[PDB]
Amino acid sequence: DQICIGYHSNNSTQTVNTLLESNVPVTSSHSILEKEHNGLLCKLKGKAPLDLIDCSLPAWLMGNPKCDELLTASEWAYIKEDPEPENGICFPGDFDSLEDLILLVSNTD
Amino acid sequence: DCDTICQTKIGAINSTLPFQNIHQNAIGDCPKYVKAQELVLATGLRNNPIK
Amino acid sequence: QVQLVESGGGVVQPGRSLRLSCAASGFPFSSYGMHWVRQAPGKGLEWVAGVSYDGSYKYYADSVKGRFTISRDSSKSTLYLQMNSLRPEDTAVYYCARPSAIFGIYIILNGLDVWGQGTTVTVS
Amino acid sequence: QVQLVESGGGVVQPGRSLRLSCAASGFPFSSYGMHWVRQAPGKGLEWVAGVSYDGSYKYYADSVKGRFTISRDSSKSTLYLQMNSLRPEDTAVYYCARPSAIFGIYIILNGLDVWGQGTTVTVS
Amino acid sequence: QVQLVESGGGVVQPGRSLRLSCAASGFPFSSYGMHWVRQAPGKGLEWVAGVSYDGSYKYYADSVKGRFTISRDSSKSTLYLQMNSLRPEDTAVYYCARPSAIFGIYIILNGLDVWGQGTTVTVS
Amino acid sequence: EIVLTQSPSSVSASVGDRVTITCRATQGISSWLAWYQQKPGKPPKLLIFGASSLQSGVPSRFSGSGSGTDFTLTISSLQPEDFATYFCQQAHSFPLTFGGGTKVEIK
Amino acid sequence: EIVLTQSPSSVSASVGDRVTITCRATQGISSWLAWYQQKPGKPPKLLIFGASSLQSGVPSRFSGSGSGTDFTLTISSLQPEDFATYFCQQAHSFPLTFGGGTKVEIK
Amino acid sequence: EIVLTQSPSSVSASVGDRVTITCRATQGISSWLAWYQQKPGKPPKLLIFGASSLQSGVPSRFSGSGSGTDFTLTISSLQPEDFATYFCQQAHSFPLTFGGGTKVEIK
Amino acid sequence: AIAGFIEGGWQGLIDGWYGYHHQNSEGSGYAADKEATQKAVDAITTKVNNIIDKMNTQFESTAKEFNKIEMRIKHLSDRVDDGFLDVWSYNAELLVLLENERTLDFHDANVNNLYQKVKVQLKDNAIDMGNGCFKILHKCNNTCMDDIKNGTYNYYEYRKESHLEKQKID
Amino acid sequence: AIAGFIEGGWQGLIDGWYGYHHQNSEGSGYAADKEATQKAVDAITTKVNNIIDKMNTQFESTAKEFNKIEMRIKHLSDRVDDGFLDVWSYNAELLVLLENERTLDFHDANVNNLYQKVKVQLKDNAIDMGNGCFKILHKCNNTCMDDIKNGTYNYYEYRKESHLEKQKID
Amino acid sequence: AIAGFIEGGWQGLIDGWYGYHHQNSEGSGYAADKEATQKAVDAITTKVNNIIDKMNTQFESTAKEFNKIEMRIKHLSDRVDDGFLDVWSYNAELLVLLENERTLDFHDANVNNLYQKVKVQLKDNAIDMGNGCFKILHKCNNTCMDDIKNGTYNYYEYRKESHLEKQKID
Ligand SMILES: *[C@@H]1O[C@H](CO)[C@@H](O[C@@H]2O[C@H](CO)[C@@H](O[C@@H]3O[C@H](CO[C@H]4O[C@H](CO)[C@@H](O)[C@H](O)[C@@H]4O)[C@@H](O)[C@H](O[C@H]4O[C@H](CO)[C@@H](O)[C@H](O)[C@@H]4O)[C@@H]3O)[C@H](O)[C@H]2NC(C)=O)[C@H](O)[C@H]1NC(C)=O
Ligand SMILES: *[C@@H]1O[C@H](CO)[C@@H](O[C@@H]2O[C@H](CO)[C@@H](O[C@@H]3O[C@H](CO[C@H]4O[C@H](CO)[C@@H](O)[C@H](O)[C@@H]4O)[C@@H](O)[C@H](O[C@H]4O[C@H](CO)[C@@H](O)[C@H](O)[C@@H]4O)[C@@H]3O)[C@H](O)[C@H]2NC(C)=O)[C@H](O)[C@H]1NC(C)=O
Ligand SMILES: *[C@@H]1O[C@H](CO)[C@@H](O[C@@H]2O[C@H](CO)[C@@H](O[C@@H]3O[C@H](CO[C@H]4O[C@H](CO)[C@@H](O)[C@H](O)[C@@H]4O)[C@@H](O)[C@H](O[C@H]4O[C@H](CO)[C@@H](O)[C@H](O)[C@@H]4O)[C@@H]3O)[C@H](O)[C@H]2NC(C)=O)[C@H](O)[C@H]1NC(C)=O
Ligand SMILES: *[C@@H]1O[C@H](CO[C@@H]2O[C@@H](C)[C@@H](O)[C@@H](O)[C@@H]2O)[C@@H](O)[C@H](O)[C@H]1NC(C)=O
Ligand SMILES: *[C@@H]1O[C@H](CO[C@@H]2O[C@@H](C)[C@@H](O)[C@@H](O)[C@@H]2O)[C@@H](O)[C@H](O)[C@H]1NC(C)=O
Ligand SMILES: *[C@@H]1O[C@H](CO[C@@H]2O[C@@H](C)[C@@H](O)[C@@H](O)[C@@H]2O)[C@@H](O)[C@H](O)[C@H]1NC(C)=O
Ligand SMILES: *[C@@H]1O[C@H](CO)[C@@H](O)[C@H](O)[C@H]1NC(C)=O
Ligand SMILES: *[C@@H]1O[C@H](CO)[C@@H](O)[C@H](O)[C@H]1NC(C)=O
Ligand SMILES: *[C@@H]1O[C@H](CO)[C@@H](O)[C@H](O)[C@H]1NC(C)=O
Ligand SMILES: *[C@@H]1O[C@H](CO)[C@@H](O)[C@H](O)[C@H]1NC(C)=O
Ligand SMILES: *[C@@H]1O[C@H](CO)[C@@H](O)[C@H](O)[C@H]1NC(C)=O
Ligand SMILES: *[C@@H]1O[C@H](CO)[C@@H](O)[C@H](O)[C@H]1NC(C)=O
Repeated sequence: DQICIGYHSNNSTQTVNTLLESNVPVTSSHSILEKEHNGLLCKLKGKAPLDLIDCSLPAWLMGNPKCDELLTASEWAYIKEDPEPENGICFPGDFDSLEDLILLVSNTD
Repeated sequence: DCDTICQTKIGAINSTLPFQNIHQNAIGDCPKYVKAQELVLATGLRNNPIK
Repeated sequence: QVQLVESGGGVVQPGRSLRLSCAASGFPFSSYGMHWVRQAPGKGLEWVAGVSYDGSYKYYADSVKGRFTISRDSSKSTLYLQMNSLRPEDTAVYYCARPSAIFGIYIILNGLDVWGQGTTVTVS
Repeated sequence: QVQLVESGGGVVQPGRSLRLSCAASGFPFSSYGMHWVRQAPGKGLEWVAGVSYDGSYKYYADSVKGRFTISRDSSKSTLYLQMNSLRPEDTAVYYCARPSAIFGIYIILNGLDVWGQGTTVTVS
Repeated sequence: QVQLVESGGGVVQPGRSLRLSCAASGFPFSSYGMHWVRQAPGKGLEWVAGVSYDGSYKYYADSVKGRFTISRDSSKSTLYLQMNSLRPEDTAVYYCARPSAIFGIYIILNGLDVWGQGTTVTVS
Repeated sequence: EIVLTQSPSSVSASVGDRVTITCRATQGISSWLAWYQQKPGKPPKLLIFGASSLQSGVPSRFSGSGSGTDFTLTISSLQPEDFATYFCQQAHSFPLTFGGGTKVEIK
Repeated sequence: EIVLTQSPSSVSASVGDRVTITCRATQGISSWLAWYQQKPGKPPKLLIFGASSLQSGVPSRFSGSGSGTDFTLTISSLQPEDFATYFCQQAHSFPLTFGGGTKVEIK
Repeated sequence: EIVLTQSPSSVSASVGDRVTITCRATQGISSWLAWYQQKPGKPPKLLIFGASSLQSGVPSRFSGSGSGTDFTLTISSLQPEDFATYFCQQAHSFPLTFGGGTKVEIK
Repeated sequence: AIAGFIEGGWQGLIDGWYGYHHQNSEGSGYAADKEATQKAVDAITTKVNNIIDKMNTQFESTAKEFNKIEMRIKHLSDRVDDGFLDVWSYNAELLVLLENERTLDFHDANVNNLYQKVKVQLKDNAIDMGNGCFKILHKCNNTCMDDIKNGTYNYYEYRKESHLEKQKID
Repeated sequence: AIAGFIEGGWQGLIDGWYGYHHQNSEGSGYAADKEATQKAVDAITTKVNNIIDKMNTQFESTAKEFNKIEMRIKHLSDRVDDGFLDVWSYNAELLVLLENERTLDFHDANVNNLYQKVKVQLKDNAIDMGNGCFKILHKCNNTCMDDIKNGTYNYYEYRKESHLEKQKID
Repeated sequence: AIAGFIEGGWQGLIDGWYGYHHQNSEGSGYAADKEATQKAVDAITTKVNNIIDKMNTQFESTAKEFNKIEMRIKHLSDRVDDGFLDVWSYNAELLVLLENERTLDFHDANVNNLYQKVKVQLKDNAIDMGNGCFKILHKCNNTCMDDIKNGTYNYYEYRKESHLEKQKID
């Protein structure tokens, strides 16, 4: 007559690294590192962003004629801008303190 | 037409895992950026079955 | 694809016997423990019996002890509840419920993730 | 509010006996161990005896072993030192000292946070 | 300063006996285990025998079991390999090798950090 | 036997309301609590296990909290399809026991 | 018996001086050392316990350091009321033993 | 007996090449692998111990890697004095065993 | 046949993390220590959640642009993010390495703790085989096996029967 | 009546962290293992002091103001402090969580270590009841109890008396 | 003469971290548990390498200069490096303190694990002296000692001889 004390095993091929050993097979594990993105531009906490279509931020703010006019009161969680916008500062000249202005208008209620 | 708590310029990170290796710059409620390839916590036992 | 199917319920006189059947499919039925949960009309849920995956261990509520016998058939993937000495207070809709697994181990004490439509047993 | 009071000291001939009393107040006297520490005129401090909180365990310096007996009264919150076969080298000012508690446990081996004014025993 | 010196090899007829010597200097010879490793002409390295630091434990390859005996002399700092019933397949260059220590402990199972020039044993 | 006391026995609310249902246990059941949603004529559906973990395929407006003795099921913003009866179930030890039940109904 | 050797037997200093008194033990007493201040005719007062911990109601100019065998009591800036005799006491094991004592006196 | 299979049996390369030699074990030997360099007529020289640790006085162009069953010795940039035969040796358990050997030769 | 935890785990233990295997006249089988599995599942779930939920972070921003004649300020911003990248990466790596070693030790302690509870119940009514199994020196029917697993085995009940079986071995 | 550490702690143990309870002809009472309490008190005090004293920090400054046309530099300063706030908060939370679990394990090991020392002294002159108590198979007077607590109990002194009491149980 | 791990370490154990000492008719000597030493050496080497190799850092730069009228930006750079100095210093101190305590516990567990393996082999053919040594109740020749150290000692082989020696002690 026998009684034994044992523990659980399965066919899991997962391995984890400990501070003393490497590639230790384990019955189950849990990753805490996010490695995947959905590849989409989304709302941020249910707040839509501002899409600049093909206009730079100075062009949209100043009202470049080729840019969509802000017809109604709006809000956005962030501003999305094209890497090389088609419509920018159409009349040559420097736009002063653009970086500081971005801090003011990127997220608005 | 999607909603996320963390957004990057190459894609959204809709994750509550504490770490991410996707992109250095992000906006919102985001995991901390790391250069680790894998961060896997053991939850089960040592899988060394008897022959 | 994963769902249970109860059967065998019906109108029965007091003191008679019935055997319920719970046909399982879509999942490894022989790895899970199983439970029977009944609900009287207009009342709450009452757990009555449970059996381990291999059928070696069986648990019963006090209200059906000595009269109900749970059992299972591995080859048929079917769970049974033999009900003896039926009483009017046994009248209920009888469900077979699968306890949830966690961390890859089929623990019998957990929440119930799968239920069937249920079968009705009326004792009068 | 928390202080001890020694008494019972006086002039005594060699070989006679005295009993000292240490009246405690302001603190749970029955939770602490207690110690007696004596100081000869012009000399340093010498520990002579100690007793646990419940009186079950007693510790004595070699210089007073077999002649001194420590004891305590829970209901009177009083500590006693019975001194027998007194010798001229027993002449000292006798203090009763409370060991300090730490982490909420009344350890008998610690520093002594409370002392009385002391009582003088002169053997000659 | 730290190096071994093998000796005792030579031409020998089949079935005869030889004793090899490995003179050690420059290091605490009595703290290390020692090994003999032989190499047949044109072939690879083969471990034949090993002995603990105090000589209490001895390990032999199957190919020389019952015919070879390892041993050491603490006072002479010398390691020996007694070779009996010599066969043509025993022909090789014989090295004495010191296992490497690690973390300050002289483990006998490790890499071999010190070798001698070797001595040649030809059986024919 | 561990007895689960569910409060309230019933509550009336409109769509978009925040609904709180509590489940009280006679003894420590750690995290082994479950929440079920049951429409009339249908079997119960598993919503929460582990007293906080969301079951796969269940909207994120259902949340659970608690440990040991007191547990809470919260519906942040009610929907038309959320009007049903809700049960708390313990999984600490046999016999498995359920709460008295909570019907969420329109006002 | 653990014997505590106190140095110096005495020292003279003025107000505002830095005073160092050492206590040496025959064996490891870890941290169970105490320092006492005693004015003539008065019982000793507990200054330091644990060989470094300041007793409640004692100025921060008194500090103690050490572990195992060698211990030091330091008075950073002397005051008029600090002229007294100082004792080190071990609490490692019975019998409790004290140092020979150190009188701090005016020059 | 643990058997070590060395690949390739030989290889030809020029100075400045990158040379890879592998050693395969029948069972887990953890980290107890050694690499040796042997010129004709001379005893073997210890290059790598612990399957990766560089032996004192050995150039940093020699590196080793591996654990358990598969091990690799890499010479990043060959030199004239590196043309020899190389052996892998296990130190997991008795009997000590060596690989078949690898001769690095000029083309 | 059938050995214990000293020689490894059981593929047959599927209803729990820790359990027992028995053999007597009435049969054999595996059975999980449900309560010990319960207590460990809570501990592991709490540890993972604590490592995850404690990451309460400030709002992350991507505004890191400076004008054309402020490249030094841009470099300062670049190396600030490099510093935090090194801090979080190193701490995250060693956190996982340390916790994984402790988690495996946690399972070992739980298994050993079941082994000690059975050992102190059987006392000398059984012989410790050294492989995680016990050689019961008496007949142990299915009720007896359940009593051992429930912690209600009686030493003095089978004491006389075990003593006679022991002196035969001597 | 009166059980040991398996079933919980003692409200009656007031003069130490770890101790013993005895019962014989002459009476009963609690008694703390003073030395084991000493060694653990030093360890806990050192751990708290190390966590506190190792925080050796540079001089903290509040000069974080930039001019009106340098809001981007102010934002960089704002997010630099946000980064350190996240780093210190996360590390502080898990430091306390990890150390608290280890501190409780530290007390468990100390209690178990007293239990093993008594177990190896009594050997089979006593029966392990499985609740942290031992059933002495002989009369153990107050001197005998003190010898057990001091580690000077003699196995061979009470061996014959214990053997006769054991065969009665068999 | 000659005691075990309870009273400290052995200067005579030079060929391993953990080992045994024996005495019988044929002599005495020290002998290291080579395999246990192997397994622990790998663990310690891995731990040190993990603490060292995981420090994978970005390219370090010394470009931290700003113009004469940008002292506030220089101060921001100064306090950024101060923040990382405090973060790395505190984490490095407690890393070493925590790991050192665990490393010593790791050696204690390995030593205790050898002691348990020998204890469960000898069973009651030996008497645990409580100092890390066992009093074999039978003649144990050099083959017998090697079997104990190899885990192949047979309980039932010396069982009758040990039983007669035990009843003499009783
Ligand atoms: C700008 O960016 C910051 C950072 O992202 C945002 O600040 C966060 O805001 C959220 C929500 O306002 C905060 O989360 C809330 O924390 C509350 C306090 O939590 C502590 O105390 C509770 C016990 O009362 C603990 O359980 C908890 O662990 C903490 O110790 C919680 O009470 C809140 O609970 C809410 O959610 C749960 C479900 O998750 C519900 O059940 C509750 O009923 C309740 O609705 C919530 O968790 C968060 O802490 C803030 N972080 C920081 C760093 O500020 C700003 O909101 C954001 N600004 C804008 C406009 O978006
Ligand atoms: C600008 O801001 C910085 C940061 O706050 C200040 O620098 C600190 O200055 C203090 C005091 O000058 C430093 O503290 C001292 O550290 C010395 C070295 O400590 C190490 O070595 C000893 C062993 O010798 C260890 O015990 C210790 O743990 C360290 O490992 C100590 O020797 C000093 O001891 C002094 O205090 C003790 C009581 O605490 C006395 O008993 C001693 O006799 C002695 O008086 C002291 O601890 C601190 O380290 C500095 N930190 C930094 C980051 O620089 C500048 O002082 C400040 N400038 C101005 C003008 O205020
Ligand atoms: C500007 O500054 C940065 C930072 O210093 C430099 O970037 C580093 O570049 C080196 C070399 O290019 C990188 O090191 C390499 O990492 C590779 C990936 O390593 C991971 O994956 C392997 C498994 O494939 C794991 O073993 C490893 O632990 C990591 O998880 C390795 O594959 C490389 O291996 C090389 O070296 C070994 C010996 O060490 C050889 O045996 C291999 O055959 C191979 O030659 C190598 O280790 C490093 O990771 C980079 N770090 C960062 C932060 O970027 C830039 O190179 C530098 N720019 C310039 C121009 O110098
Ligand atoms: C592997 O085993 C599976 C069954 O094991 C179960 O699933 C794993 C993931 C764990 O959760 C374990 O605890 C469970 O018992 C099979 O379904 C599967 O087919 C098997 N795979 C192979 C390739 O054989
Ligand atoms: C609680 O108990 C107190 C006595 O216990 C002592 O104090 C606590 C804080 C710890 O240090 C413990 O180790 C000590 O033994 C009483 O003084 C107090 O009145 C009690 N409180 C109540 C509400 O009963
Ligand atoms: C100290 O001991 C040395 C021998 O011990 C060996 O070296 C130390 C560093 C460790 O690696 C230990 O494990 C080894 O066994 C002697 O060589 C040395 O002379 C001794 N020193 C003194 C001052 O006696
Ligand atoms: C098991 O043993 C007990 C003890 O006498 C007995 O009462 C019981 O009937 C036995 N069960 C079986 C199935 O033999
Ligand atoms: C199992 O143990 C519990 C106590 O935890 C007890 O109440 C119950 O009666 C026991 N049952 C059996 C079958 O041993
Ligand atoms: C306790 O037992 C010892 C052993 O014989 C004896 O010497 C001593 O007198 C006993 N003490 C009492 C109080 O009976
Ligand atoms: C207690 O043990 C110590 C050794 O630590 C010994 O010197 C002393 O004599 C013992 N005393 C008693 C009463 O057992
Ligand atoms: C050791 O004992 C075994 C057991 O009988 C015996 O076979 C062997 O010859 C003995 N060895 C010596 C050296 O006496
Ligand atoms: C030692 O143990 C091994 C198993 O690990 C076994 O194969 C071998 O025969 C044993 N040898 C001796 C001498 O006990």
